[PDB]
Amino acid sequence: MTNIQTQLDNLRKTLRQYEYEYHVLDNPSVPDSEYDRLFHQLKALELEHPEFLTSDSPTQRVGAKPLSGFSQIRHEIPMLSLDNAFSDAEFNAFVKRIEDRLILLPKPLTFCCEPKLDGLAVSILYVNGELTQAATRGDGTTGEDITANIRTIRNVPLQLLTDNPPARLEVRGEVFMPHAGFERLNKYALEHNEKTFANPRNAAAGSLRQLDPNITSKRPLVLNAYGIGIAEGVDLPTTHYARLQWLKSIGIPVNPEIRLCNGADEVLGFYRDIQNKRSSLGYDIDGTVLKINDIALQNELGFISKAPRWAIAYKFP
Ligand SMILES: CC(C)(C)c1nc(-c2nccs2)c2c(N)c(C#N)c(N)nc2n1
Ligand SMILES: Cc1ccc(Cn2cc(C(N)=O)ccc2=O)c(C)c1
Repeated sequence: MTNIQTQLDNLRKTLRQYEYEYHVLDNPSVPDSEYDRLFHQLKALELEHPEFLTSDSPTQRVGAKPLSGFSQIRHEIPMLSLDNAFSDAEFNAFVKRIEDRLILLPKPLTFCCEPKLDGLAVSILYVNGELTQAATRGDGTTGEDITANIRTIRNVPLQLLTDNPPARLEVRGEVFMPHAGFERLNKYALEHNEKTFANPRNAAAGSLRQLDPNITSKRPLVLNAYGIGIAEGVDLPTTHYARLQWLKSIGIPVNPEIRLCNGADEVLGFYRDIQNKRSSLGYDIDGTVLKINDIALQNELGFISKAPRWAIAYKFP
């Protein structure tokens, strides 16, 4: 044991906890200055004793060297697409079809309702709690290795906040740029005669395609986790909301507007509430993602492969 290894371990634990409070809880227990005091105290100490420097330390988010290009990553579990609706009647028909298709329909039929963020879908792998890899969705089967870019995102933890992390956990979410960040970026890019972005989605896309993680770090990007891919060495909750709550309890950012709604009429109230709140969120959304909350019912309903919307095979008993 040394005093150095101990004060580095203590600084790291304290800083990760403050990052959680600030980013995930939105309830920091200390001022921004106090966090910074300890941050650059850890950074200096690590540089004075580089033998105790760790790859997942809060000070190691940004690569010093710009990359040559992005490698391609084939997802172990493919990243699926979403069905869409454009009206109340259309949404009700989607629900009436689920009601008929289920063996046993429960009363109530609970839905996990979330805002649909207007960002870029990503996959982040944590191996024994440590961030090792991150990929763009790409075409749902193959994507690009953006690990260095994802590591710069302030609300993305380099290590899970748990003493018993899964053997492997793949977190799936949307990377996006809030309005304030988007406005500052364009004001800076205008005042420095550089490329301005038409909308926050385009700014987030361009920032994640940046080969120099030093530029991505200057881009005000945010992750909101929506799902889980690989999950080994853990018994995941049996509902979708509880899985998002579990992700949040181990340090992962999830959207705070998520709610549970029983039946289509409650689900439609949520949709109208998010539509009215839309003008005050501080980030772009283009709809609401409505999911069957019970995991066993999701497994029963399963998925539909790439198929036309104009045909159906009505099978005989
Ligand atoms: C895993 C699956 C249930 C199919 C899914 N997919 C997406 C997508 N991301 C990219 C294309 S579809 C979601 C997505 N973009 C959001 C958002 N925002 C969300 N809340 N949930 C999503 N759920
Ligand atoms: C100088 C400075 C340092 C930190 C921050 C924001 N912030 C604060 C905390 C905190 N616990 O309060 C944790 C992480 C973080 O990113 C800003 C905006 C400016």
